[PDB]
Amino acid sequence: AALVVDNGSGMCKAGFAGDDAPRAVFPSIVGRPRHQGVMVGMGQKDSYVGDEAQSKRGILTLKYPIEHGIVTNWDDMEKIWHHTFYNELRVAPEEHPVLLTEAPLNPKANREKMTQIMFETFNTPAMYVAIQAVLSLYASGRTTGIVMDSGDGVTHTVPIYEGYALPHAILRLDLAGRDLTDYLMKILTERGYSFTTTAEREIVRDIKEKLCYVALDFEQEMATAASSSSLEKSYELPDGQVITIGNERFRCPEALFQPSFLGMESCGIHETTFNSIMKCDVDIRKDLYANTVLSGGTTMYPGIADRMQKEITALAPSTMKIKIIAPPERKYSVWIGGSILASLSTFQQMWISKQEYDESGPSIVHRKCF
Amino acid sequence: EKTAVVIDLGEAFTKCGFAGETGPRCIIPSVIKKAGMPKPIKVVQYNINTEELYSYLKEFIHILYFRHLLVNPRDRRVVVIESVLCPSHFRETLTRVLFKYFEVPSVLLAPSHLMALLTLGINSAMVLDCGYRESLVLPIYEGIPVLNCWGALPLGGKALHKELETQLLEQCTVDTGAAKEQSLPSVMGSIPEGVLEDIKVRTCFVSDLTRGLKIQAAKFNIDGNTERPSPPPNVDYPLDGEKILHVLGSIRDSVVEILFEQDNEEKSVATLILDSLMQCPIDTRKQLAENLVIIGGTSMLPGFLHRLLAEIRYLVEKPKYKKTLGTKTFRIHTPPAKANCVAWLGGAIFGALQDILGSRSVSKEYYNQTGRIPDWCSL
Amino acid sequence: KEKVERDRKKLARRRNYMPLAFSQHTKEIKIEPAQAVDEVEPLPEDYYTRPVNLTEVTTLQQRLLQPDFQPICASQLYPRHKHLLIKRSLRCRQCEHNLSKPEFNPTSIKFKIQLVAVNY
Amino acid sequence: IANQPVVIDNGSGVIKAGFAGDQIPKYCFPNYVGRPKHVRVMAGALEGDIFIGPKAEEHRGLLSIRYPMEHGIVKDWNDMERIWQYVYSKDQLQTFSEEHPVLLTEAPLNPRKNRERAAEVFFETFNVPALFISMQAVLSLYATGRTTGVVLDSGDGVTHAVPIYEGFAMPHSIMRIDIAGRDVSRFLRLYLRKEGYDFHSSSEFEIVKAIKERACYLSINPQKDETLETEKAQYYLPDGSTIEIGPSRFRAPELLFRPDLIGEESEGIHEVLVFAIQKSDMDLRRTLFSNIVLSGGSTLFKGFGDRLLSEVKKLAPKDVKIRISAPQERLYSTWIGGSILASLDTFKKMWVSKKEYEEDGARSIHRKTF
Ligand SMILES: Nc1ncnc2c1ncn2[C@@H]1O[C@H](COP(=O)(O)OP(=O)(O)OP(=O)(O)O)[C@@H](O)[C@H]1O
Ligand SMILES: Nc1ncnc2c1ncn2[C@@H]1O[C@H](COP(=O)(O)OP(=O)(O)O)[C@@H](O)[C@H]1O
Ligand SMILES: Nc1ncnc2c1ncn2[C@@H]1O[C@H](COP(=O)(O)OP(=O)(O)O)[C@@H](O)[C@H]1O
Ligand SMILES: [Zn+2]
Repeated sequence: AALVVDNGSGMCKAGFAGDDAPRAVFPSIVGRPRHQGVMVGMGQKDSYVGDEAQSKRGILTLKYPIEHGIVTNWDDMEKIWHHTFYNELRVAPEEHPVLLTEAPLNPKANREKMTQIMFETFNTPAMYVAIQAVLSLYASGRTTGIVMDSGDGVTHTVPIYEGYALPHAILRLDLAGRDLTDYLMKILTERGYSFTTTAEREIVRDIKEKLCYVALDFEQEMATAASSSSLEKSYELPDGQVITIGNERFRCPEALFQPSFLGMESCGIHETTFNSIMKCDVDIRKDLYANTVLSGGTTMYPGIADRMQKEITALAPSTMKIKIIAPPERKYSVWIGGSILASLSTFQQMWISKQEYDESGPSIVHRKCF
Repeated sequence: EKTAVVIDLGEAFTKCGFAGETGPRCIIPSVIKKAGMPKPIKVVQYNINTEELYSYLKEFIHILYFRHLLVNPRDRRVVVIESVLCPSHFRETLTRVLFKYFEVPSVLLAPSHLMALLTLGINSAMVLDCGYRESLVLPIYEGIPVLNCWGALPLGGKALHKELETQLLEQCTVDTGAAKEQSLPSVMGSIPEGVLEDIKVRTCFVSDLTRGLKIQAAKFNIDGNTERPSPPPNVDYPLDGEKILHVLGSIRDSVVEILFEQDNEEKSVATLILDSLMQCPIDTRKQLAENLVIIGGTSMLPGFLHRLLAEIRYLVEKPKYKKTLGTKTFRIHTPPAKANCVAWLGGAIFGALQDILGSRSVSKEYYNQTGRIPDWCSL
Repeated sequence: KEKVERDRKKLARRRNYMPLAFSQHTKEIKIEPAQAVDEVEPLPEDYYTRPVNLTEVTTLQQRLLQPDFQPICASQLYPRHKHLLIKRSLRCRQCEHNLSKPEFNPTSIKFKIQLVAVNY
Repeated sequence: IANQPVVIDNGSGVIKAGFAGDQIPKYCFPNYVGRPKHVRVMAGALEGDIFIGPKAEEHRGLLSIRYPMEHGIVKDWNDMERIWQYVYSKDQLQTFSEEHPVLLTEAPLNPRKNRERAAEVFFETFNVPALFISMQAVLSLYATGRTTGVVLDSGDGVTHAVPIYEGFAMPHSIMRIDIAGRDVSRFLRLYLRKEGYDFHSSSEFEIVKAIKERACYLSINPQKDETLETEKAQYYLPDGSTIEIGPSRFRAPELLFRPDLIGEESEGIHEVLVFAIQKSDMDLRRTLFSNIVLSGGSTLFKGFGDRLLSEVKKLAPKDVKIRISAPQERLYSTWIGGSILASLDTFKKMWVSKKEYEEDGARSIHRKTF
């Protein structure tokens, strides 16, 4: 009996260890109302969380507590974890030990303060923080190979060979789902359809998930988009109003492969995956090309795998065979790994206890992280 | 605790009674009969000196708490229903009268629109309030009034009473009873507001959209030769006993049209819902449209709810509202109490909640200390 | 529920323990919301081409005296019970008592404590 | 054609026209179409069904005002064509549009359909030699005569902050919010109804804009002025009647700096300025704080510069020099910039010729913009 709780910037995936898929999946947001001095009606919650805030988007100002895999407002994150254990999962945190997930190369204060809350506020019996990328490999039953776990908050590239990780080869890029969502708003505003508010940004994320797809040749796709209106698809908003996004459909996910569009002055998700493999030892490169995994929900774009293969193959040597690993459950790839890890009898020892936390302090986490 | 009293001070009529009741106990014209004055002065009057307003409200609240209701003012709480954007000095005076003179325990300044929503039970709904002075609309979404997307036009009782008086004076046909069997025009220079109100209620009705649209173009006479529908029969109304005013059939179904007339600006009682709904947040559109509420005594007029809902669906197809509010299903809520006493019923339902009332409501001990009533303006 | 939430919040502020978890934290009544009609009943075609008798329809004054279901027609309008009147007793700000009336004010012109400016 | 170019500012509130030779705009009239309020069937009424600028101001109470441009976007194009036709009337300028070339001043990050249709009208309806669409912010710097500078241009329709350093505008650091002068006029009408003075009519909305422009001061501390008893300064209406504004005077334009009060999800005028600087690169932040320029009419509020300086200082880093350099001609700054730009021989290269638009296509206007 143990709890796996993925603390993703976009969506918080929580559930019991051993189960196939996560029990409760809700958007990680806190909804505070745009209140005036006028008195409010009955059935009023001071701050709404998750699926409740997703229902009452109209009035509530949606504030994401985790920004680029860094917890900015801890009071907000506490209210999400309270919604996770007590309401969503229907379980006491004192009974079950809780596994959390942190992105690699995050600030040290993040892991420090995270565990402090779990030990003091919720009074958990044991707490282990893990790298999202390390878990994602277990999903595919692969010990060897690199992963390109692109989330809503961040995208990170962690090469692991024969159950041994290369820490110095790890590269983090701040370009992620939320930056693409923010980019899609700007180009939709250029077409005509203006989306400004926090509630409207959530509707633009629903537009992104459904329509947007990765093009094989961007320049070739822009030529077809100009000539014919075949790529132009219609989407119905919450309001009866319908919109035809056009070429901006495949223009949004292009930003992943060339950040110049967003204006970050950084390497693309294809180029960073190559650079990470080159930073590793020369011998093991072979297996990393052969076992390139794509994880998170930012790798569920239709035809990212085809475009990824093409771009890596061009950069990589001709003799090498480049196979991209795209399992059907990419969105729940971080959690399903956690469920496999927590269930294993070997992992029982690796848990950090309250007694261990009390004596040493919150600094113990940095030793027993990975 | 005791059952808290509910008062709702309006320009035409004031609703009064006790909390946890099916309807208001007393509903009476908001006036006071002062010695010397032949016509009684109106108790609520905006933009006058505070001392003169204080005396009128002191006189009125006294009549409500003794002649109409029979209960000690100091003993039990108050739930003062007043519309949003009610003038600052008036609301400040009304509270100061209740707290200083009467020494009430605590007053709760509820907005009429949010109270009207409670009576149905639905958490989110659009609320139109066709009153005496101004016909105001205010979207309420899950307990939060959206002041950003407010709307008001002077197309209520006062604007309708004035329109009736004007039309009657043009086609004036009275039988004084002094060789006045023949049509006699404007024997009286002005008609008293009490008579005009009684004519409006009994004689005048709201026409169908199809017939109304013809009436608009008919009186305009826009390059057409007698293109009006057949009016109802002329009704004879007694004035001050002997004088019998013959009301023309045209006046009955034309007087109302000033509310639903476009008048180039595209500003009717119908348009005000769609003008507000288009300005609302994109997520809230479909929930508010589906849950419409029509309070106010002006909407009691026979066949108003059918004309409004029809005029809405016609103005939807108009190119301005066709993009945003094109494929929307507008459905009206039927509140439990009558259209006049929806506002009051909410305050009574709220007044029955003794636990929440005491907390939200402003205590006298706080007012005596501070002297600052909380409002939707800055503190 | 709001009272319990407001009480729990207030005693936590009064305690000033910074929401310290000593113990474990955390039947329903559901009203159905009123159904919205697609089309409200139109004005009956009788109102067009029918003489209106002012005797049959009721005036505002007599309409509003029966507020619970104020009826347009006279045949619907039922007679309401007679309104009870009040026996006033005066009490001052500085002074306590001043004047009052007996327990049998019905058919009596006697004051329990007679006090008036003309009588001093 | 060598004949003098005609600068025209597309201001939502007030459009400012004139020749490039003039130091100031000779002809500047309100941007609204005036039609008779009562639907005119009869003779002896207002004839034409069109009253623009000074003709409208004379017979204002009789007519019904309808603004053709909302939030820096053209809603009704038929109306805008009549407005631009009145620019080439006997009343203002008194010239052929076919002879003189044109310069437009569209707000930043507007819809591309707005720019395309604006060009189509000015090339097809009027037979213009050449047209050039420019950004309002870039012009404001030419007027003042400095290359580096952030431009907080608070117009009637839109308020936007564009950071430009050494003649280089960062397009990602641009910030645009819809809460502008027109919204302040709308919110003042609400507070005036809360004082007990209704301005229901579209004509009566114009005198609320006059009341705002005459008497509305921004308090340095809003909470202290609320507790203090107001003088209740009397304003005189066109009819002759007096209105005591009182506390509505100062708590109306506050909604610029704090738009959450009414319930509008926006950043605020102090916030968009700071955010625009913070979004830009770290090296430039100090110089961009050291060079801020106020533009448009919604900066002329009494004690705007005093409040903004205070509100920027607390958000901005400590011990940083903040100079908010307002010109004396803030309202007419945007046009003067265009007048200088138009006069230069470089402008001859920048604009798009009529024959160029016929051959090249639609993109011609967009690609030459920058
Ligand atoms: N099918 C999809 N196609 C395209 N984009 C998607 C799709 N599903 C989700 N997204 C986008 O990618 C994000 C994926 O978030 P996800 O559910 O993987 O959680 P997360 O917060 O990224 O967690 P983690 O960092 O642990 O992977 C969403 O926020 C959304 O913006
Ligand atoms: N039962 C009724 N039937 C028809 N018209 C009514 C009825 N009751 C009121 N009215 C009219 O509608 C108006 C309603 O005003 P009301 O809502 O009572 O005032 P306020 O808006 O000041 O609160 C009255 O002035 C009257 O002219
Ligand atoms: N002296 C003033 N004081 C206060 N507000 C003013 C003043 N002059 C103009 N305004 C406001 O600014 C608006 C003018 O905006 P403007 O500068 O013309 O915008 P744009 O830059 O888009 O042309 C007016 O409509 C009014 O709301
Ligand atoms: Zn005494």
